[PDB]
Amino acid sequence: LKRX
Amino acid sequence: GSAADLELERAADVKWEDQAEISGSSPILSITISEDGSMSIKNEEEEQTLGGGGSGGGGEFAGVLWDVPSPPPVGKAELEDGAYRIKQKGILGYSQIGAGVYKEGTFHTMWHVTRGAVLMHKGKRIEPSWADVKKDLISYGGGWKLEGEWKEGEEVQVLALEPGKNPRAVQTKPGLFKTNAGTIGAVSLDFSPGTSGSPIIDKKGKVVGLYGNGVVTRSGAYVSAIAQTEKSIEDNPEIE
Repeated sequence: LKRX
Repeated sequence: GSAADLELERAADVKWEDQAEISGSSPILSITISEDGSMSIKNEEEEQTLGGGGSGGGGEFAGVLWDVPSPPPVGKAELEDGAYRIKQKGILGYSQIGAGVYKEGTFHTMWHVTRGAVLMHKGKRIEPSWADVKKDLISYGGGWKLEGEWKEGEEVQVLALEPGKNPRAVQTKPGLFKTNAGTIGAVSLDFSPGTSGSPIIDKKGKVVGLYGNGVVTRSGAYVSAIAQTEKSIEDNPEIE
């Protein structure tokens, strides 16, 4: 859970 | 830093979606290998967008975004059940990775999404049970156990949740890219950067693995390793  | 606010949001189920679109099968690419252990393209991408993007029940637009039904009458653990959009307040602020994979009782996703951070419901905290950098796979609840494993030989689909939209099941046949070691065989897809944690699911709901570690290549295509369930090596006795 943040960028990809 | 981080590991203080990482919230879950269910968006779909870990399963083949009928939005099956043939876009993979991408032939030979050139990717810049970093000391053999790592692999990437030498072009700084930026694309932190998936969760929210519309009034789709799950959201907030302040802290994070959710869809978590852990009830005070008989609950204890967290289980929204299926394919999640996931977003933290950490690292570079409020940003979404997208895909969190929970089937039956086990949450099993990518490592590269983090460096082994804890999870929650915006101010209610739950710890993962496993983190492995080598395969690039993290578990919650216990050791991961499915069955199926995809590799470059059979054709599959990647279940990639779209920003503010439906789970894009993209039909991805085997691909490969040129390497200092000759060539690596992986999932080679011409498409937008698929969500981190995207499960590798067949049309019959078989294999249900994970998309490995990769990059947006050609500044347009998205090519990544193949990650799969070998079943958690529980060599140690589970109790006695």
